Amino acid sequence: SQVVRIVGVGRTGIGKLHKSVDELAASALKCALVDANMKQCDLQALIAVPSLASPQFMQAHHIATVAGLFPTKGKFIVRTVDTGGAGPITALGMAVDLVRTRCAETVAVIAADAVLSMGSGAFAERSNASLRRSGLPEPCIPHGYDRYAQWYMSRYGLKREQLAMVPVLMSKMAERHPEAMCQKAYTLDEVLHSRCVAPVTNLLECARRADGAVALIVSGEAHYAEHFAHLGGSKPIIASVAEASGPLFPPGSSDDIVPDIFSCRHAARDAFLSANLNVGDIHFFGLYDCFPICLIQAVEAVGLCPEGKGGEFMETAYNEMLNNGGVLDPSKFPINTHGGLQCFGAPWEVPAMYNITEAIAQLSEEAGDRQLTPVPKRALVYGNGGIFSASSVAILISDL
Amino acid sequence: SQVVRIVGVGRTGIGKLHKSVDELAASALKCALVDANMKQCDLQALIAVPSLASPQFMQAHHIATVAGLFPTKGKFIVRTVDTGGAGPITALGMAVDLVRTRCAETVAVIAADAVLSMGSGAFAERSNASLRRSGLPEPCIPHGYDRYAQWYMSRYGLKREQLAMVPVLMSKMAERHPEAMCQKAYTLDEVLHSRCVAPVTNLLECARRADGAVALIVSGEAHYAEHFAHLGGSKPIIASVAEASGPLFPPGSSDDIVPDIFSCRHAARDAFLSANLNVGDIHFFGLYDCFPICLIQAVEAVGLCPEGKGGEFMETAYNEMLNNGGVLDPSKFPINTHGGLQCFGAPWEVPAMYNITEAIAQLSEEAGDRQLTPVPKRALVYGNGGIFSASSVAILISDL
Repeated sequence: SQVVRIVGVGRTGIGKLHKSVDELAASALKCALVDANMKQCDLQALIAVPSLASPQFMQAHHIATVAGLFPTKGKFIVRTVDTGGAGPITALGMAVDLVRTRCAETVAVIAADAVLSMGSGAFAERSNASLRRSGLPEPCIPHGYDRYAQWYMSRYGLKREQLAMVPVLMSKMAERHPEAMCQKAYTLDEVLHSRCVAPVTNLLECARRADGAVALIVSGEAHYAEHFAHLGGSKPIIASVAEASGPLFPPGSSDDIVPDIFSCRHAARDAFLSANLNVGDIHFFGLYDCFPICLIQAVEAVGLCPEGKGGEFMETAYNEMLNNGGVLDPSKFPINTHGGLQCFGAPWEVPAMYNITEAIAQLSEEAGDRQLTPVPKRALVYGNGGIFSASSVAILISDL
Repeated sequence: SQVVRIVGVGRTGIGKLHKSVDELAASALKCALVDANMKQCDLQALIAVPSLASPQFMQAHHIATVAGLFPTKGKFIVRTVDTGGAGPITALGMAVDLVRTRCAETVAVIAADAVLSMGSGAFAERSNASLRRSGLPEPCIPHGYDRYAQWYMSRYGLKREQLAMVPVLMSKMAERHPEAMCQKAYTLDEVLHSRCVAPVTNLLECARRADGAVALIVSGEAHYAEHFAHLGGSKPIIASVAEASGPLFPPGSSDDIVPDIFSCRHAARDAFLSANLNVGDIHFFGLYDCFPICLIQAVEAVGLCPEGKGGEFMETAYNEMLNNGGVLDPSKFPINTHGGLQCFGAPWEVPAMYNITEAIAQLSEEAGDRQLTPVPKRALVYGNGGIFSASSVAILISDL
């Protein structure tokens, strides 16, 4: 059809589950079909993303085979896409494509990994290998992000302490979510005295490795109601999805870096246009946050504050918090009320899915102690890949 | 940008090339760009497929980074897709989609691998790994198709020598191609005397490991004419693209195998229906042929002979060859005039690219000693990944 909604959501718990990637992927898919009032047979496509713990040739085909989705009710398109942490939204965009071009009317999007159970040595070897030719000291991704952090300090006047604040705010958010890995909030000093991983990035500022899988069912507005029917927020309209890209790793000069290297605003800029919406009208933001500089660059890009003022955005919330509890009220910082990759958890390419599930929870008034009030009608979700290498942004709204 | 063409084509040599996968991709992309009278700056997207020799997280981003596609001028979306050997055709559709929604005005599609320079030991392990949990005896990939072959032999009455006839015919096409790995034709008796690999699979019935890369530039017709202007066949219109899929490996019973598994039929009908053409408008077929059972299944699925009679299709074509030389006349067998994966060469996920490049040569009356006369106006190309797991079909036309 033309209007396409997220019609089902299924996920496993997050943490150390001691289960294989195929085991996790299958469970998330069985939950999502139950949540959508569907059977396997009612699905006509699947897009999935690669797993770091269990790398696999034709992963979506491998997952779809092992989960027993075959034989199928006719044609059945299967695809695997790799854009790193931007993946789940990229695939959500393709899912809309398949429904719009009528190659399939319902699409499942799956992300699954087990990078916590894999062990610190294995995760390090595999994640660091992925960045060959970067010239990045180990750990490569944190040092890769570490470099952009350091470059930001000198061009825009960002403060080191503004970095360390990013995990403070996410921790405040995490403790109202029972499933989040971080259940005890951090202090700004706790973060700074944490074991140094890269020069301006400490341990508590790194994404929180976790196992987990999430599945989404995507369907056409018209198609779904006649066979399986606020199912606005609860089964939101995907208004738009858009992408943009950049280098897989930063330049080796520490400078020569330029504002167009960062790729998030153009993805966001495009998603608004397809949706006929804009930023002041978005009141829940799910923003990728693998390291402090990643979340900082993001709030600029979707349009919550001007370029360069991203460190300032966090502090006013951190200050607004300190002289108020410190209770971080969602409604003044309606951003990553789940804790993000910092404090909810980060299964490699999976965790952008958690921005989507938290968008639906806020939109469906299912956010508990974390509920944004008044309830937002529209949400923005963001996934980022590599080291600012892939950006894809979606717009989810309850009502048209 | 309504009529969409392959605006550039570049490829490296094939063989044992003593080159990295990134050198090949970069060399082919610069060739494809020279071919279009374009520079790096004119690209607005990049799509690639994974490499077995140099497996890489976010493979396409890695290529564009190392090859220096960054920093970029205006919008440059990058994605990696894995549908196995179906990838280049899967990717061609994404490229066309990207052109229609104006998410990018010019697209590079890149496939590069080096499974020959990588060594025979490594090729066996990594390819065997791909079918983990299948239960297929090693080597796994040959053993899997082999199973469908006996199912063909036992369901449709297919015979051993009719399978073995495929590489004879492919050797004949290959000997007229200056680049093909195989430079001297086989006898049907030598293929049958070839080293037994699986029950119905001999050494000469297997794809010929090779290094190589091919790049395509896809753009809108007017756009190419309005910004960069045989300008038909040499830069053909992509008339249609479609896909369908199946299991990554067989159930392992031969009695669980059913005609409804195969997806080439589903892919072909949609490519036909979407182009508003049918088999009669096509006079060249580039058909993925990793093993005889694939080419046999393909010609039936596309409609060159009834279901089950694909081995008979080969026998009647091989017989006529003998009754002319034995000279294989193209017009009696307008299929894989370059030699295919059997005898031209097969760099893992790349060789569907060779079906397209041989289609362009045929369409442009530049196929030399293999040239079909009268010049074909339309071709159908087909790629396969895994074990009848992915089907991708395209249709290219010279002028509308």
